[PDB]
Amino acid sequence: VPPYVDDNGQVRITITNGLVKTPVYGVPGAGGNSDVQGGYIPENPNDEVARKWDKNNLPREIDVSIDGFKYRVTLNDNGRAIGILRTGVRPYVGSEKAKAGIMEKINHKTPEEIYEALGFNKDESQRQEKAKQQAEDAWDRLPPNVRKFDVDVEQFHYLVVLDDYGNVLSVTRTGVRPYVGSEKAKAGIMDKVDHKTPEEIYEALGFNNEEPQRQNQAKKAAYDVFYSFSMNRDRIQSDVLNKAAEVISDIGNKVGDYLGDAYKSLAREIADDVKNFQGKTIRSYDDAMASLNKVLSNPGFKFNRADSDALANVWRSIDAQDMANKLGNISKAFKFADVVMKVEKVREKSIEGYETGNWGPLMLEVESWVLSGIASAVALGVFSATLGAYALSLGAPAIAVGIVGILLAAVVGALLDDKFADALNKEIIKPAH
Ligand code: NA
Repeated sequence: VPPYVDDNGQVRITITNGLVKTPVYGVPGAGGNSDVQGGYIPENPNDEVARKWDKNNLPREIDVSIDGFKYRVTLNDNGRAIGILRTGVRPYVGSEKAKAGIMEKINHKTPEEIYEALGFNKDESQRQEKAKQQAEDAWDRLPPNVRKFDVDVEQFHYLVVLDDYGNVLSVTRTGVRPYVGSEKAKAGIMDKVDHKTPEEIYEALGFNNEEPQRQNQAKKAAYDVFYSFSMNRDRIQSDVLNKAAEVISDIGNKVGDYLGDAYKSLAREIADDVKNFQGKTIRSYDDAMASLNKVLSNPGFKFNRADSDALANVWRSIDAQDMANKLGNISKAFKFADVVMKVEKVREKSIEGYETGNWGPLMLEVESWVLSGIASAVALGVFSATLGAYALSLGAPAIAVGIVGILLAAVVGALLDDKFADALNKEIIKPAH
């Protein structure tokens, strides 16, 4: 038609002129009649083709067929089988037809009694169990539920796999582009005269020169299609952005008590912006550093060497595994499950920060999450929540609490918006004069 999702349960994407197309969003259209590459991602979430895939418009009743028996299976809101209806029987084979004829016309048995008497119900439980499982798989193959993307970039293909929060689990090249012009002869010669493998031929013709860039494009395109489903944006909102916002809020109460309602106010601007983070991407390392340096270069913001390396001590005593399991309590998103590795690095780079005053390594580490394919929202979510967990365990400086309060607002706000650095300098730092 093309089909929305392929046989293999993958969603197709093609990038032409930097623009993304997918059968999920065609458009037959008008005619037309229909583009094989698919339709563009809709700009408006209440366009027909957008709304079509909203959670509330996905089928709850799935028709499946098992050994000739036809079932309609009802699924709940999470696509789990909570109901079944037997909608049709298997065809005779006997001689059952001649027998059924006698049962019907002579003995006046209703049709369903004919089936009982013929053993059609012997394996009824087993069939229903299969039917439900098959319906549950159909639900997982529905576009907003798809996590496997086949992406065509300049005619190379990449399988991109994502988790339920849009993080990239893998990207793998599955096809290369056809040979063009004099590449055909070159290739035929490399194969038959030189005995090169196809992989070595692709290398020699330059096919790998832009492999990193094309893979980034495919990661992005797959994410953008994944992000285009409201079902998916909403899960990220509940499980990631809302949670991170709540954590930033708690800190605002903790630190606000030792630092005034100017910080309470600021903490609430940050939390609000985290909550409304939407389709934004975290600011660059270079930009984030410049905003952080604006705070760190304030003369009114110096903490004692004793204060700093005691704050480092607290980090040193923190068990990374323990902290990660506590993050695990927030939502499914906080158990990749990496996730200890991200905590352990936040631990060791904060130590570096407190000991040396160099916060670069800490900010670089968050950049590297996103370069790895971790979604901006999740990076921000894990960074916030890890820093938060430290801030709430303190215990027991207790004006060094104000120091971490400034620092957290500084590193977190640096990822969101330069106005937070300004806010820190303008209204909470209080220097001379
Ligand atoms: Na292709």
